[PDB]
Amino acid sequence: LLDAKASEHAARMTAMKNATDNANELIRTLTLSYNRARQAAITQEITEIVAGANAL
Amino acid sequence: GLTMAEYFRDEEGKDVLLFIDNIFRFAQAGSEVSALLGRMPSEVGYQPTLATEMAELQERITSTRRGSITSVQAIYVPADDLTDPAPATTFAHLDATIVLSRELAEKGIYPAVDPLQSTSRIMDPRIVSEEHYEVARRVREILQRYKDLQDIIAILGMEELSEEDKLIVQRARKIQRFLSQPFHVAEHFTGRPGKYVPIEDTIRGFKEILDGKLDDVPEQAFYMVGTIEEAVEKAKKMK
Amino acid sequence: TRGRVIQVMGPVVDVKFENGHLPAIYNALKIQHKARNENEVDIDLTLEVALHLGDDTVRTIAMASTDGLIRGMEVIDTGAPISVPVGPETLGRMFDVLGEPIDEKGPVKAKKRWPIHRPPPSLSEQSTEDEILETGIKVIDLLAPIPKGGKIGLFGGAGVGKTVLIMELIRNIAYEHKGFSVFAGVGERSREGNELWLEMKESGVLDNTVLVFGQMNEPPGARFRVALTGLTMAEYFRDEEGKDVLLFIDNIFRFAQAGSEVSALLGRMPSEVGYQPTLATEMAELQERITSTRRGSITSVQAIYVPADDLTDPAPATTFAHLDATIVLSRELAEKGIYPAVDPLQSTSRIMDPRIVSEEHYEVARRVREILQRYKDLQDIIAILGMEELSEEDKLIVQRARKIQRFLSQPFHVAEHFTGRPGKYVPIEDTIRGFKEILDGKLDDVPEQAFYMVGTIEEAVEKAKKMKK
Amino acid sequence: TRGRVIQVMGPVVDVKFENGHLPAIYNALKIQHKARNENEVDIDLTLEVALHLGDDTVRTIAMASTDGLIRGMEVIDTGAPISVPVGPETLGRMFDVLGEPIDEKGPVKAKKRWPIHRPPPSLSEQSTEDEILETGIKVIDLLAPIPKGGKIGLFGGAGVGKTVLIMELIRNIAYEHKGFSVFAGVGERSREGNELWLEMKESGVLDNTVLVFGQMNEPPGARFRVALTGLTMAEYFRDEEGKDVLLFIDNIFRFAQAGSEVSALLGRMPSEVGYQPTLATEMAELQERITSTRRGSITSVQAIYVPADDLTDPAPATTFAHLDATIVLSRELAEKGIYPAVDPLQSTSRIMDPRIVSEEHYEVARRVREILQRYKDLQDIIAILGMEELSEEDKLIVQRARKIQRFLSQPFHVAEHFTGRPGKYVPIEDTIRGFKEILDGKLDDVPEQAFYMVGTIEEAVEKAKKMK
Amino acid sequence: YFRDKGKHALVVYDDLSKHAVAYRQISLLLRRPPGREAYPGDVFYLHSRLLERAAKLSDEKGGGSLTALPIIETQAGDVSAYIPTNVISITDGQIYLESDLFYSGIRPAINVGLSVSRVGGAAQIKA
Amino acid sequence: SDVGTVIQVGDGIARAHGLDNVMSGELVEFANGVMGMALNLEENNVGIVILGPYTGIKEGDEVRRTGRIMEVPVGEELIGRVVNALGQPIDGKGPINAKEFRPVERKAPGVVDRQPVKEPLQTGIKAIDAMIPIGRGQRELIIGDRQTGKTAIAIDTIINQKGQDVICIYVAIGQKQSTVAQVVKTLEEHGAMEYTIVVAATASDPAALQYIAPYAGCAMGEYFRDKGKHALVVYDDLSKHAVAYRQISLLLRRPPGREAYPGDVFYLHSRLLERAAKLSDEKGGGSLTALPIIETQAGDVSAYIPTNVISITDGQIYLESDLFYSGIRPAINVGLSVSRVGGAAQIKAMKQVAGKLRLDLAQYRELQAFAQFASDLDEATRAQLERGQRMTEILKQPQYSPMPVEKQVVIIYAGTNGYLDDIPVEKVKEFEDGFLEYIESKHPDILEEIREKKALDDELEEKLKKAIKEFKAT
Amino acid sequence: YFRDKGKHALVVYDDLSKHAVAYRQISLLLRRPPGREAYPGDVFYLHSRLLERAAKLSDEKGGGSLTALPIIETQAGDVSAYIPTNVISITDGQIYLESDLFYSGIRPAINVGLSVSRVGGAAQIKA
Ligand SMILES: Nc1ncnc2c1ncn2[C@@H]1O[C@H](COP(=O)(O)OP(=O)(O)O)[C@@H](O)[C@H]1O
Ligand SMILES: [Mg+2]
Repeated sequence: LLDAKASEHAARMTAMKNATDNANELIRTLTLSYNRARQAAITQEITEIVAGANAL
Repeated sequence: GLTMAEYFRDEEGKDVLLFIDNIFRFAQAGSEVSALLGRMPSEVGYQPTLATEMAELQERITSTRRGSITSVQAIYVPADDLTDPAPATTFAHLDATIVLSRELAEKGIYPAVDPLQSTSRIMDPRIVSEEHYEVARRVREILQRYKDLQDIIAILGMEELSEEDKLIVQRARKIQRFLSQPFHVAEHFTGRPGKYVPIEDTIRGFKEILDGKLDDVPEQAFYMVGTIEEAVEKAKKMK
Repeated sequence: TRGRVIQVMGPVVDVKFENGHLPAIYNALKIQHKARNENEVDIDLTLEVALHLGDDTVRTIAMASTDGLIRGMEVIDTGAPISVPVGPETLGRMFDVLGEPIDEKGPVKAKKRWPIHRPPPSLSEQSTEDEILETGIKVIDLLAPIPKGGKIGLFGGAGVGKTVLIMELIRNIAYEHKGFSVFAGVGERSREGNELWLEMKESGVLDNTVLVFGQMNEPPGARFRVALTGLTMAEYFRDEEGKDVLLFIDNIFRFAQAGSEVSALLGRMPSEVGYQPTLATEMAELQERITSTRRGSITSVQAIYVPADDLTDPAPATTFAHLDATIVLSRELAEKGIYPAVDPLQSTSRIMDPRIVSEEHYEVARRVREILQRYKDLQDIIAILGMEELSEEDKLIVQRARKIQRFLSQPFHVAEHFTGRPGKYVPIEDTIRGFKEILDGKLDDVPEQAFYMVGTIEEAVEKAKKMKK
Repeated sequence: TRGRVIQVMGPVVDVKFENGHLPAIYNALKIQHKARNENEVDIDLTLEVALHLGDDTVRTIAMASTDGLIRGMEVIDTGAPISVPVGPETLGRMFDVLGEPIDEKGPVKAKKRWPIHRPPPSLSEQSTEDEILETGIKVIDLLAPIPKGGKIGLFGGAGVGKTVLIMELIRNIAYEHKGFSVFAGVGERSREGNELWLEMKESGVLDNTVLVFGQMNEPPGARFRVALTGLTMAEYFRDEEGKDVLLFIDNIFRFAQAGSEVSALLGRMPSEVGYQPTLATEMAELQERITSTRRGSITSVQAIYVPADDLTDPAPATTFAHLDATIVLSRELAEKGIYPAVDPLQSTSRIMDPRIVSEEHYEVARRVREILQRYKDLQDIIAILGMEELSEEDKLIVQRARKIQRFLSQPFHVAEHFTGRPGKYVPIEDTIRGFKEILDGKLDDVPEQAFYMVGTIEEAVEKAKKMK
Repeated sequence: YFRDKGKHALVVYDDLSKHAVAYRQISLLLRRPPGREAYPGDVFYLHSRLLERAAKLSDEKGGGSLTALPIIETQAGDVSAYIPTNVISITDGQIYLESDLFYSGIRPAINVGLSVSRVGGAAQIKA
Repeated sequence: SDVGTVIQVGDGIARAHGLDNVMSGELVEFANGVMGMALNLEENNVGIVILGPYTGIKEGDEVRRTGRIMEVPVGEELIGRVVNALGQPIDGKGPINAKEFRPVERKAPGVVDRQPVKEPLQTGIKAIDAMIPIGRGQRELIIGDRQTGKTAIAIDTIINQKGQDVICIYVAIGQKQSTVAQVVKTLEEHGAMEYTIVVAATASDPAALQYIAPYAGCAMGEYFRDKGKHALVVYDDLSKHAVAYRQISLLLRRPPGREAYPGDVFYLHSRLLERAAKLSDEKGGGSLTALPIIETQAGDVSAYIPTNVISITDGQIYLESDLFYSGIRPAINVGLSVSRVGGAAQIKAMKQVAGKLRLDLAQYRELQAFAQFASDLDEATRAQLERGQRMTEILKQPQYSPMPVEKQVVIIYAGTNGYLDDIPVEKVKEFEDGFLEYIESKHPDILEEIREKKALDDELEEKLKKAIKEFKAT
Repeated sequence: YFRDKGKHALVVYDDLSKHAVAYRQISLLLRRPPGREAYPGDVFYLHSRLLERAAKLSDEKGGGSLTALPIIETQAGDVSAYIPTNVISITDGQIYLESDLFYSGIRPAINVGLSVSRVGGAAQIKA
């Protein structure tokens, strides 16, 4: 039982370490896609202001 | 083409099929023209008259007390964005809408129709059988539950998911590829003969997977088969 | 002198003056025309000058509907900006953006009329005697004290409790401070102006208050100038009567959106996320005139709508600069039954320093923010693992945070009809004493339910017994 | 001949001509005016023609501040573009965008001036004999070779050692190659330019170098044309003297940004992310003149600032269309105490193919990239678990990688005021022989610490005996 | 008409988004200067001059009533867009429908944790 | 002719006919008395930017040329005064009789007019002077969220300059008049106004004055540098200055770029900040140092204006909203803040102890997260943790209370050598006040030696004198 | 010329991404209003008018042929960009090359999961 507790706590620790690492790469990749989607949309709105003002 | 299809409905009283491979091109041609005419541009550079021009075409394509026009239309989606003024303006006019996903095409599942965004006016308990309505409901729900889990399966090991979620993943996996079918017009691309499936065998097929009668059959047996009996002999062709 | 209408395009009107002289910028113009024949309609309209164009011509923003206008109609120059009645006669009356009474009670008959566009107080006329304005509201008086002559902002989405919190603050000032208040309904929903007018007419608070509304259905030029009308009426009580007065502005977000619509109508290039290029200049023309001077003081409570939970939008972002204190209202607290629903972890003020408030006040407010944050750092562990796994210290820290979280809740008088709870006012000495007694662990063998909706801490102690515990 | 200022709008100035003919495009104009009364200011200014407008009028971009200009002031047409002195009398000298000397050493007195806008070499004049340029820098010479007549991109944050490496390359060419170098600075901190000038003035490199500056505080017209001034001075050494010369550009990102500001001032409609619509054309006018011919050759090292730390931005993307090689100075290497900081896994070049370089050079570079990647793929087991748990094959690979990682290091000659180390030069044959000797397992006894900052491999063997 | 005579009325606008698009078309063809998301600056006054006409009158006016149920369509869930935020600020409450709940088998598909009505409590019966 | 007539008036921008002989950048005067800049010269009109209240200006009003480029008064007469962006007095202490006027537009010093910075600028802050050194000709940025202490660090720096021959200039851009009044009174309470100049363009002033303010404050700072003296310039917020220029540019109808700011924004701030420098011994050896301040939304350092100024400056001081609310002052992030030009200018005595401080905090800042629990880590990491906590207490300092360099050396020397390793964390602040008063009241020899030698020769006296304090009064 | 005379020809376009940038430059300098990613509205007609001239003629016309191999460059693998998807909508097939697989020692590095042809299977020999 003592060896089972040591291996359980070590297994939960190592598994949750890998899970935390997986969550971070997923957060990094998602954040780059959020930034690209938002940044791509902003430069288009600026382009519409230019075209709209030149059209008068 | 529409003015020629209208004559058979109005003056001859017939039932006709009208096919259009691209109505998006009709919208872009109006966009190219608009700047030179002297008009102010709208969102993403489009013409101020976009919804009016699409309605001048789409309101004529209807069935009346004299005869009927049924129509199949293809709409190109630029840069894969459905929020674009041309595809966006078109959805209001359709009785059925089929959306095709690159994620399905890149995975080899053809025709690549997205099960969660495709819909029709006719999908009501008053217009289709109780068995059809219940099977379609259960298919859309299991695929949505599988879509809600691909993050959890990425962060934690699949051995950490509950028995219910474990079965839901295996059934959703079998269903997404049982939706695939070899077409007669695609024999050059698919390397298979081509198949035609009647509604009775579609409903019977999905019900048999949803009810778990086929849990002991590999996912690979459901890919590129027309009917359920074929999936079972495709499993036999592999010890 | 007299000019003529040249163009009409929605809320925008162009006028030509020719002989004599042209009107100044922000100057008010009048159109008074009687139908010459049955094909015309009678018109009564006021316009504000915005810019000079050449050819003895001026562009203007209409204060009411432009329907029925005709090119060649005569226009008159008043020689000054929009001018509104000022004085004690303005108390207990409802007003339009142009200072005309809305209510059927009759003409106001005031002795003087002040213009809406005047310069703010100078650096010499600024005072630095900071102190605290007691609201009687247990969350504001502890975590985000209000400076006299300072500005306090209430941030949140829809249905969190901003207007009810403003209505309770108006009551409390008329109850014990006996001061004069002004409420500016910038872009007010007509359904809400009726509920504010009825609460104040029946509770008696209306006799000491000024109501300025206009309507959310009026053109953008009216929704933009209305906050200045309430302010110009509040300035007279500070400058000519030497009093300390409170100005309430409900949703400056509507003020920002109305300047944007006017700039777009005049033809200016859109700035960040489509707002006007002049946003920071226009916000400041209103916020600067609100200050404590050597004559008296104007303090202000302001509500701000946070669109789609985004605090980075230009309207909330430009406002933060002029706020001495900040209150953020969380929808998650409102639906859990905790009112006023102020987030204890996002609310702050500049006056929260030992040199401006007592050492006991500063020390208690610090210990409160700390224990709440510690409990926030543990609610994941309390849910996934058994509460029996938490240490003795953390277990007591959780229970004290649990009593403190609800002890921040208070029943309001203006809200008695909804729940039937009588309403309470708590003095600063009892707010500090209450939280200190909970933090010091003196009052531990009392159930959490006793601290929800009670006023002072003695009332919580008797309530424990009323619940037979 | 004689124009008159008609309009003034910041850097933009409009001039009308009469009694003669109009100037050509790219042509320089001069304004020289003396205060007629105590209310006026003396002015000395140069303008460059951008386009013809009609009604005998021309639009121009000013090279210096326009404050004090008055409508109706006389303008002199020089009849040609900006002309700068050329010859060997330009070495060891500091210049402005107009070719005027900055330093108080006197007039240059050169025999000829050369226009700064000139056609590039034709397809019939090019040279397909791709060869290599020995830099003597051990990381550049093996993992990312530089071809004669090519363009190299230098990447790295503020403080990673770019100025240190630039001066080390300029010095090294002046030491054994006995060749000429040219350095151009655009949109740069005037402070950094001063720190580089003193460090070169003390290391004796200045006598073999030319300096040209356009500062971060100069108007957009000057920051736009300065890189062309260094290039026009480097061309005379190729064409009239037949030499092989090296051109350094402080930050071609400020070249790109300065063109974007001039475009926004001229009122042209912008493209994606607000850069100028002409970014690709403007980058080519500078980049195509930098080529090898049957007369001689010009090569260039250009530093790039990556905005927001993302390479997808247009300026980096339009620059990479012209580049032959990339050298990356890494922040993680800098904190580790490695001073050259060049990343062995992110640096690459077009020349690094078996059909351009020798079979032996490609084989060693391949085995080096592979052992360094293999070592990077194993440091987790070595850091999280005890080092005694690794297998024999991985352990020997780790010992070779541990020696190799620091054997790539080299003490620089320009670093004696920082660390006092003598500085080292490593020739190509000893770089190949050195890495081969460790990779083939012939020299594994020597301690790891002996390979850090030593030059050639034999110097590590004596250091191991001398350290005790 | 029904409100002015002491009776009750309900008015539904099937989509205010297509009504805004129809006004954008006329305003751009008439050359009025554009703003946010290409719409005219006048567009808030368009819907507020409409929706403020729905009211419950006083007993002196006859006690009559008119309630409104406007509808808006969002592109790919963007509630932060111009016309949606404009009309969200005018109304006394909003019902939010999710494409996610609808395919998951929660059929009316209402986001009860986001939807709100200010009149809640006062509108309902005691039971 | 010298005179013209107004033909159009908008929000602070006007157009006029005539003005034939006006020059680009000249000051022009309105009949009312307000002033404006002649920016654009066209064939038949002049575009004028108004430097005051525009509502009194109408079409047909007379406008006259002043015959001078936009200049601001400079000299010794400005010290101890509060002025607007045009130099006009706003303190009520009467007129100013400056005899010298310099343009607000000057070219910065050239490559050979400069030299590297070798002498320090003492801020009086124990976290800055030890970990983020500042030279006398450096440009350091103060950056963080609103209400985190950014002006308090700048005011603490000016108050510390009482003994040194540094003239301090404070420029308020778009600030509330109340906060401006609070700053002027704090400077008078501490006597800083005997060597300080305050320049103001408040939130109600026109956007044109908020644009001119930093250039006018820089021109006053340059007069001391041109005469061989030292000067310090503070710009209260470059974020509001960028917003003010964005307004004038959009109202002049210029096309926007990234985040709606014009492309010309980078040049607006590089042109300003490149003028602060230490001159060469041939030019006179004078100096001008700049402390710009920037506000970040929600801690986002990656935004356009923040990264634009990070590329111009020589280092940054990063402030955290979380530390400010966690009871910490000045709330500086020492693991991210650094100075590139510093360290070369720092005194020898601070270098002998700063090296230890940086190595100890590096170790603590890494393990502190993992060792969040009370005592699970081993003694080898516990020793690091307690040292880090105690050094963090030594880094704390109250508002408007600068500590002199000699006292900073002895307190930092006390922490980095382990003499505080047995003192409870709650008593470190009381120990610091008591130990410094003990050393100053009866051991002034140690402080006078550090002041004249600027290095530690023999420390033996300080070790023995400190042991005597520890045994007699904790 | 070869196709019109019954001979077979082949044409390569080294990069259509640069051809598009050149047309964007000429169109913006003529002051034509931009659309997506600042490219002109005419940009589809530009490439479709060029690529539809590649064909196999009938036996009455001579049986001649003209094959085309245009090339395009993706920023960071963004195959979904405007000009890339625009040309994919005109051609008879796509060959996609991975920068990721190329550094893993793989050549030609073609991503078969995305690469496909519309004429495929029919042109290939029976074996
Ligand atoms: N103190 C309170 N006690 C009970 N209910 C409240 C209280 N404050 C607010 N509410 C409820 O929530 C609503 C708040 O609406 P409102 O004041 O308009 O919120 P907001 O302006 O923040 O959007 C009230 O109409 C009422 O139904
Ligand atoms: Mg609300």
